Amino acid sequence: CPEQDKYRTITGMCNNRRSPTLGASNRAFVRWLPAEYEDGFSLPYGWTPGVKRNGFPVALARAVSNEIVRFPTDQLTPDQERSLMFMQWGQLLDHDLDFTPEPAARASFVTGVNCETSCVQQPPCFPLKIPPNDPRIKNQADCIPFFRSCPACPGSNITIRNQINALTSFVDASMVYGSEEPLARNLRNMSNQLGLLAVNQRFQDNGRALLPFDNLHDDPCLLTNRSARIPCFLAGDTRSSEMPELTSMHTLLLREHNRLATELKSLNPRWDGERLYQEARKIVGAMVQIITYRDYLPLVLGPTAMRKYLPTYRSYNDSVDPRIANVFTNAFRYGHTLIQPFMFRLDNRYQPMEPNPRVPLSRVFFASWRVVLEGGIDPILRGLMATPAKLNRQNQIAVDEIRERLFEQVMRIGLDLPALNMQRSRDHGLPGYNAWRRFCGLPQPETVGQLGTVLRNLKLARKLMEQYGTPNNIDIWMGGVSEPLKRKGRVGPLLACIIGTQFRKLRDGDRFWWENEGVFSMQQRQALAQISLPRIICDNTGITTVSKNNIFMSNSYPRDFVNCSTLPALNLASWRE
Amino acid sequence: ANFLEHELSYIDVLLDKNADQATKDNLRSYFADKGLHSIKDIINKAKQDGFDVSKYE
Ligand SMILES: [Ca+2]
Repeated sequence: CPEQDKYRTITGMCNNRRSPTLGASNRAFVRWLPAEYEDGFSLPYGWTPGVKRNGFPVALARAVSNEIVRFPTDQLTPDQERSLMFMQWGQLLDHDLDFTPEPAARASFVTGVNCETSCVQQPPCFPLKIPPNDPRIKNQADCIPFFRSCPACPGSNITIRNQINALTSFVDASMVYGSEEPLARNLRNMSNQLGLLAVNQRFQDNGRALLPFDNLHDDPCLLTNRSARIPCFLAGDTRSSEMPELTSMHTLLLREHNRLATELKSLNPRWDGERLYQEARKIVGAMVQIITYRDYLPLVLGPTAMRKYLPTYRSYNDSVDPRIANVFTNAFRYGHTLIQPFMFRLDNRYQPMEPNPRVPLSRVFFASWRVVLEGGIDPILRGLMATPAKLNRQNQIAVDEIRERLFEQVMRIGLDLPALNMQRSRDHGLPGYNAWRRFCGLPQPETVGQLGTVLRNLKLARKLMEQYGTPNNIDIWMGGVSEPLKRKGRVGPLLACIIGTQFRKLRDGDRFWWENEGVFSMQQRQALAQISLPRIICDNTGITTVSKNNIFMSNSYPRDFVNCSTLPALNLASWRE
Repeated sequence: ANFLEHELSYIDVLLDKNADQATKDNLRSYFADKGLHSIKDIINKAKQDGFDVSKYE
């Protein structure tokens, strides 16, 4: 692996020359704190009945969800200063960074149970048990299905279990391009020398490209509309079909790639396919870094944490670990608090669009067919710009479309995503709330009253102590989102630390960071500074009026919108050699 | 593992008499790296993985 490369590898190998696997795909997560398992090696807390964590029973994740996360959904508080696009960018970004493989249901044959149908707790299943008097699951012998995330060293319980990141930790648009060489080439247009990505061959979106179809053996998308038979989409990341809002952002960048490669071919006609692809991929990668660090993250962290954890960039530092920490996989799920119970779709004029302008999310999961057959991505993208995000509040944590009805259409029961989050941090052996507080330099409350003070909400503190017994046992997602939001951000101090720490490392430890010397020329970097998400939307959709910067704050039409005319296009002249 | 629907267009290109032989050869190298060596290996995989291949002899 060389020492004068100019483009990233697909897998992330050789970003850190001294240690070329750092940040590469299909490796274990770095641990920022040692794992915490029931048996010190692999069993998740909750696994063995009557086995307490730090002197207290383990709370059923679903009970914690029921008593703490549940709220009347029609009482949801719109967020006056964020758009839904602020939620959707966090989901899409997270799919640049981390994906944790779990085993297939068909590995159940002969051996363990099908975790999808049985409630039997044996490997690889860790089903969520149902509390008494559950509002929805009235049979206590039922369960919410759960597959344990795959072990990173399969074997003999001598080493502490850890989990695998199937993606490049780098902010490199792997969601678009693949973190593996065969996928990455499957995503490519290999029938010519234009450097494009493959596109669908049976359908287009008002003359514009759609993602190609993937071929899965148990395709969930086909089940959301039996007659339409629209399968899931093929992308850099396996989840691009989970929500048409997410599909829409994947499709946006797919077109931006091909539009870029088209310009770059007009500019430099002698460049071959490989070179066109790599150069567009390079630009698309910096766009994701720029949107992420310039526009999105300041509005997650708020100014104070933005300055503490993400100071002004100096240059590349090959001594920082760019890997994704295990805890971040769970902490970056703060965004489930921003999620609205409906997919909103709007027309030409940002007015409700028929057929269905307000579709419950539980009829939208894996509904690939709504992109192809119900108007393409323009109405979805307008909805994301001109609808408020949900506001996280301490008694309106998450909506029931994801807490009672997750993937209802493609599973034997609706799942509970918050409960899944807490079961997943247990699966991953993550330490509790106070241990992450300590790691972050933050007071650790021990009493209900002291928890009261940290949360500035005695009533939430009592509910948390009722479920968990001690703040030490609070699951990281639950305690993280229970904290009051920092000023002009959407997380408390704990998650601000974890999240901001992770992204500093991803920037400072990325040899191909767009501002580092040598990656781009001085002129290319002054061109890239112009780019914005609204402009990307202008270049690749039928949408002529878009959100004004900052798109993640803008959220009311027509107040916060402008014509596309207003916006400088990206100037690729600096690429003309 | 599975054959992808958009790879069916690649088959149309291998079977296009007037298609640049340099282009057919890049497509054959792509399919070779996937374990599909003859035209019939390519078709048969496409078919095995759920696609209609009537139209190809
Ligand atoms: Ca990545």
